Amino acid sequence: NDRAKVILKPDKTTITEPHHIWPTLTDEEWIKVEVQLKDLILADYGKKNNVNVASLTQSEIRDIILGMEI
Amino acid sequence: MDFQHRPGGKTGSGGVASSSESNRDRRERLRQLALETIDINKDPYFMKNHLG
Amino acid sequence: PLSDEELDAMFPEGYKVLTGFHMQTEDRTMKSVNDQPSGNLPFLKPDDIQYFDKLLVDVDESTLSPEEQKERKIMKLLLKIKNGTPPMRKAALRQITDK
Amino acid sequence: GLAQSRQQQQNVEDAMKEMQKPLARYIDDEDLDRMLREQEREGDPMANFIKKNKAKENKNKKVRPRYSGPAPPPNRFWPGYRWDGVDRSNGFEQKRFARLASKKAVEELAYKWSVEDM
Amino acid sequence: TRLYLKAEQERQHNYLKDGPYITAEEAVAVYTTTVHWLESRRFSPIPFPPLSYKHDTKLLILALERLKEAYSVKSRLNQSQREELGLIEQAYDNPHEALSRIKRHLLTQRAFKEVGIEFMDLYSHLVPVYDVEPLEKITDAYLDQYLWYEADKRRLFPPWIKPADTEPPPLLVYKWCQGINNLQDVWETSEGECNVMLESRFEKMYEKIDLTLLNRLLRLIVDHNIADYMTAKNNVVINYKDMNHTNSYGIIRGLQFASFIVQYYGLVMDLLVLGLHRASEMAGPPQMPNDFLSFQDIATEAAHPIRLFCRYIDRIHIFFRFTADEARDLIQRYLTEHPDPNNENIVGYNNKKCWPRDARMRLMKHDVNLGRAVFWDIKNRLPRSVTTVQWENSFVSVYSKDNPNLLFNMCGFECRILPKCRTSYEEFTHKDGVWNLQNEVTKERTAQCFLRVDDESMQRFHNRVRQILMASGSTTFTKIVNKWNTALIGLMTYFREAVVNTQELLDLLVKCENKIQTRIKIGLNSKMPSRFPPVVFYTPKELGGLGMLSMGHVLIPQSDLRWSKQTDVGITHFRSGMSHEEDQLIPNLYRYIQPWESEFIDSQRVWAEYALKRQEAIAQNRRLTLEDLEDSWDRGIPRINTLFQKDRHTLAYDKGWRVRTDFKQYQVLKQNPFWWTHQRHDGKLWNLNNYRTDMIQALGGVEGILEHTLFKGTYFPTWEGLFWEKASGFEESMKWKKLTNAQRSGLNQIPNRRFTLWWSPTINRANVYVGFQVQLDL
Amino acid sequence: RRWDDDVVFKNCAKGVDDQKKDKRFVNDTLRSEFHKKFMEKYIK
Amino acid sequence: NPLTKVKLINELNEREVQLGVADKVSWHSEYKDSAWIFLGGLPYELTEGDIICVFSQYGEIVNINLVRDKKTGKSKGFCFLCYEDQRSTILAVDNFNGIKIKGRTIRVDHVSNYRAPKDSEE
Amino acid sequence: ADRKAREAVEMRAQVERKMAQKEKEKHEEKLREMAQKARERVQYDQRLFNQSKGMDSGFAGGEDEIYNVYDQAWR
Amino acid sequence: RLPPEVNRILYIRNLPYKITAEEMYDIFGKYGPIRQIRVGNTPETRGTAYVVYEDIFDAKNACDHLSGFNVCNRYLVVLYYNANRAFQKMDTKKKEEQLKL
Amino acid sequence: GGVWRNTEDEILKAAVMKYGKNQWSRIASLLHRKSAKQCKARWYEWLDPSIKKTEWSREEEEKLLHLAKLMPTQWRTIAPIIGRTAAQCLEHYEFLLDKAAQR
RNA sequence: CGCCGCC
Ligand SMILES: [Mg+2]
Repeated sequence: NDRAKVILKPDKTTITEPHHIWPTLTDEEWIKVEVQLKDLILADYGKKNNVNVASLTQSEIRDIILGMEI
Repeated sequence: MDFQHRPGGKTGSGGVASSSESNRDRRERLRQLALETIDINKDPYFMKNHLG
Repeated sequence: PLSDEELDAMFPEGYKVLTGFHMQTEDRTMKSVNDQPSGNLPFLKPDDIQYFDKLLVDVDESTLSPEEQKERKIMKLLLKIKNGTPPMRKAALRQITDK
Repeated sequence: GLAQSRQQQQNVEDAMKEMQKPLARYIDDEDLDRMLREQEREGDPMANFIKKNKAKENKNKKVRPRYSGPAPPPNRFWPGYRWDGVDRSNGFEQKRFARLASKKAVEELAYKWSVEDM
Repeated sequence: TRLYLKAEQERQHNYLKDGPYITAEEAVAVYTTTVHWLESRRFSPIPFPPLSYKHDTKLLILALERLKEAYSVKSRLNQSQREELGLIEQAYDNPHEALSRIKRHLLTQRAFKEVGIEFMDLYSHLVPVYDVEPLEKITDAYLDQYLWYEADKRRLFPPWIKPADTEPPPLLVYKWCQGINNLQDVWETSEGECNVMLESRFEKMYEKIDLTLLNRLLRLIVDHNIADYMTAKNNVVINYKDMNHTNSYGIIRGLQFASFIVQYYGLVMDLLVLGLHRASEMAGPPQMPNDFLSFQDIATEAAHPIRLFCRYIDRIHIFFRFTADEARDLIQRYLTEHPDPNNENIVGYNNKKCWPRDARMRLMKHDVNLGRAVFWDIKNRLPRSVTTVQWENSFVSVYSKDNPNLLFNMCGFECRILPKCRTSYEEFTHKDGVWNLQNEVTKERTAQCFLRVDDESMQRFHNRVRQILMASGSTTFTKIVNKWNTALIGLMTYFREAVVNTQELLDLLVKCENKIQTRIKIGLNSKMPSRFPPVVFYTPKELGGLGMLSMGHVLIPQSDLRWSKQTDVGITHFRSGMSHEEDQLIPNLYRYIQPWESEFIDSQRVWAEYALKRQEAIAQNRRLTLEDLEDSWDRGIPRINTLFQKDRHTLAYDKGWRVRTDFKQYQVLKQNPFWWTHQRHDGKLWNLNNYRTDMIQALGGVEGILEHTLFKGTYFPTWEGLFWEKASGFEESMKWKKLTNAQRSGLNQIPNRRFTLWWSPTINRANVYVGFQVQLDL
Repeated sequence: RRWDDDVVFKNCAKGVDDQKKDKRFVNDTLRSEFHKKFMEKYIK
Repeated sequence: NPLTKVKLINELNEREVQLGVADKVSWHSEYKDSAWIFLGGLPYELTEGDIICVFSQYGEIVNINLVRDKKTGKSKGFCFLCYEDQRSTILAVDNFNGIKIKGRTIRVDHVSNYRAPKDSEE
Repeated sequence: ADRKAREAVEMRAQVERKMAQKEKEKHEEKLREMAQKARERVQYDQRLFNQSKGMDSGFAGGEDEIYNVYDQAWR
Repeated sequence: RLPPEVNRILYIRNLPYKITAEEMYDIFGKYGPIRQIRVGNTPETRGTAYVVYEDIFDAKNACDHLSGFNVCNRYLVVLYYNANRAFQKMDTKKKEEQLKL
Repeated sequence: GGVWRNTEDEILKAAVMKYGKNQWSRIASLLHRKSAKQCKARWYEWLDPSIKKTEWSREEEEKLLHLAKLMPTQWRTIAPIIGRTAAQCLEHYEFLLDKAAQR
């Protein structure tokens, strides 16, 4: 919750309009935010199971990033 | 489509030839030209030999 | 820094030491001097007019003429090789190798 | 010797944005309605009504005095230019800035070129 | 073309046997007047360009760009234009070889070869098209890029020689209308003082220029060795299918430097018209020259009634303000020679029913006699041998106590001024193409300049889209929607405010847009209401579809037809425009185009702030980083991002454009819809970029994705990484094949049928008529 | 007077040099005045 | 040989700007975690303060290290610099490599270990 | 007319220059003997530049077939 | 600043034949001190000269702002001479130390 | 370039002898470098059998030296009047005679 | 106050 909370506000000025629930940021920073969120999830897996991150195939990274039972 | 005012062409045309056949026809055409000009000039010293 | 002895050791011979207003022009004394030499030969670039400077004037080969213009007809040849069309290249190049 | 300082800065701003703040900040937020009320926002006639002149205090990162006011060249990493940085270089920051601006221009031409007969 | 060319060789033949049409005294007078003007200007004449000229390659590059621009499509001809661009790229790869050839051609060659003539069928209009052989075209394009730079550096041309490098609507208003209300007490009318504008053309100015007088005139200002060049190119054998005739009398305006000749001869024609004392009062002392309509020292303004003067290329606009006794003198000096009262049902607004009858010129006998009298007085002091000022194509309009309302057509689109002091209630001045004028010496608004588009401009637009309908048989669907687009952006980014008021043009746009809608539908043999929805047209090409900029769905207004021609009435009864009412609400094009008076008020403040922060950053020692972006970096009429571009140092020498661009209608045949700007010198004057996004959201983002075959595009799951054709429609030198006839000029069927494949669910929907259907075999 | 005495051509003194009323009829069709007005209205 | 290494470290940056290598992997990502840079080929007239004056353009150098000799010498020709920030070392190895001060041309490279009192290239 | 212009122009040139030597040189003494004690006493940033090359028109020739609109891309 | 531009020399082409002695001294001492000039003798080289200074910046003054300058009525072109040759390598000079320094 | 050597001049003479006057594409169809524009340009500029390409007279020179003063440029207007008519043969005369009136 | 529908 903690570091993903601080990722989704990448600036000091990253307002959300009241009738929306996720932040309002451009698509360039949407793909930037998505890259650092998937790096968060992969780092948490590599710290949880003590596994080297770059050893994984992309099907394996797919199965972790959607949370497949591995 | 303008079927009336499109630049026409006929079926089974075979198309316009490449550069080699075109300038070979140019050389044969120019041969016929010079032959008929010396024929009109009635030149008795023009000879064409065994190899063109 | 130089002296005159090194100075005439440096230079070739054939040389001796020793608002505003509107009016008009007139018809000139035909300021139409040659800047590129007298033939078809090639174009000369502005840097090549020291090396091929002797071609911008016509010799009219007598009274400036030992055999030396035969030994600077090679100037014409180097110009034809260096800056010419490839027929002119191989013509001048065969000519200079044959002589 | 100062990247660690900025790591401390980003961790303390990380702590304040994490442990107490909710996930979304709205337009009110009680912090950005301090920053709108504290912007420069050039074109204020009352600027010299309150300021005397653009003077100099001990305005530096460390208490040691900062560099004076000539123009340090722009150099892609905003520096602690101090103690006589008078513009000697092999000329590379200017080179790479011109290079990337040329890249950003030729992509603008490449779009136009690509999209013509569509 | 047969008829023009044989009438032209009859008049070239009758130039020779009937002598020069200009007398000896009648030409010596012009020559003496020009040497007096030029020595009062201290105009140092142009030297012949040295071979070691400094700013010399920088002009050959401009000439080659201005010539290489004419080749962007590449179905180019057998030799003639392939050898033209071969000459251009040989001039590129060795600039000094070509730059010596130009000097060799330009001192010593004065017997040139054929130029060929064609005619643009502009439908009530034909313009000649002269093509010159390209080895001459390089030399004279260098010559005009040199002469224009070299005569704007020395300021040959006074401020009134237009188009200068301002723009054409600042020429039209914010120098001009601002100029005609900033005169000293323009409307006073309590001592009979009356304003009058004259608007005319120097008629047949292009033909009536004898090359003998031209050669003697333009070797006052140029080196003589290229004055002889400029009058030796002007007579060469014009050509057609059979009809070689030489030239001797008129100039041929397909020459590259013809803009310089036409405007220098227009300079000497202006100082025949103005006299020479008023012209020196207008152009100011040479040590401190004047701006376009500013003077020195308004006592100088007060004398000599012709207050201001603007000559566009062959078309003069004069504003003279008379006190009443001087107008009395001029009317009775006109009436010594012309009896017969009420000969005055002719002047100006009698048939020109563009304005209402109260807004038109009233034909009171004093005002009509004054207007015709001052036309009589400007018709002479301009001899018939050099030009003439015909009455019928000219137009004169007068303000007095009987006429509240000063009307004139300028620089494309026609306007009128109604001052505030002579309206009962304030005419609204805050609605539309209405922009108000203000007396800057007292900061208050004073007049109202109501705008409309000219009649001949919408005639030129309607014939424009008429020929795109006529060439609809030879191009694809996407090309004619592309062509409809470029025609519309040509009309509407120029006539910005004035397209709102001109009701007769808003009827025309609804009429023409639907006609190309229908022209595409009959190519599918459809014409059906719901077999071809307006999703197909108004969807941008980046998704696919044709992508066309609407102005028809606009709800064209009306008013009471009885009282319409009488009086400005107001507004009632919106009439539905295009026939689409299902609440789609396709966006207008006009709302993405920033209006003119807003654009000029942005220009004033942006260049004021830019000079302000230049002297700020010199007052400090900082550097301008991105404090040139609060103005969006692209406000201002020369568009701040124009200074900071890759070719600032050479486009400082592309001087005297905007008149060269207009004279390229007598060159390459593509009628240029953007004759008035180009992007490199005054920026991109419009950014219609969210028209595409607002069009998507006017139709949906999965808009045509319900109609386009996306679901069997494939399993393309995403639609957002979708991308269209890219592959070699340019096709540089294709693989340079032989191309019989129909594969050379015929229309390319394959994009035309992949568009039809793409919308196959909605062009082939099963239930519009539910009768006969035919299944393909197999 | 007193307004334009610096201009060169102080008078052309004549309009058409007599007057303009002809209604004449050349039938050589390139020289007829109908073809003159046609070929000055449309081409320019 | 003594200053063809100048040419080699310059050809590094010229080949990166040729190939277009992003700054995440543009060779300075190996000389992270080190604010130290090896100077090379200084003239012997250069004190500590003059070197701080020329190389402080990208940040005030925290830790300098001239190779002053033991007794008989005064300067050998190197120097090590430790700035505030590592990106100052990136800027300095790009910008101050191959400049020349009073004759001799100097060179800059990263260090990545420590102040080595004498190992490097005389 | 040319010869009866040129001479006239050149004539005025001489007399203008003659007044030069009568005016300015005269003022030279008025500038020399000053009788009160005669001799008894912008950096523009490089990141602005070059963001658009060109020298063409952009409104290419007058060719109305080629999708000039929308300066920048869609997706 | 500018090493690779040979100076102390200036090649002069398209120079008139009426140059007796003085006008090259005029134009080339106008810009600074002169070393000397070379005046041709062949009717080619007659009409084409050299000028050598004691200063570099004066040669820069000449070649930067006399390019295509028109004179007595034939405009001249300026270049920089290329020193490449000699005829005699000088020998048996003493040039001893002699305690001058 | 348009160099126009002899082996194409004589073929052009033969072609104009065969085909005609206003028919130039059909005789540019046999020259391998030339277009019809260049064929018209030479056959009226150099190869026309009416061109009196030598024999400078004395009547035409006293004619042109105060015919090229009437209209000072324009050697295509005064070329049919002189009738030397190659329009550069006139320019050859005029520059040669203003060399010989200068020397 | 509501054109339009194609062999
Ligand atoms: Mg057929």
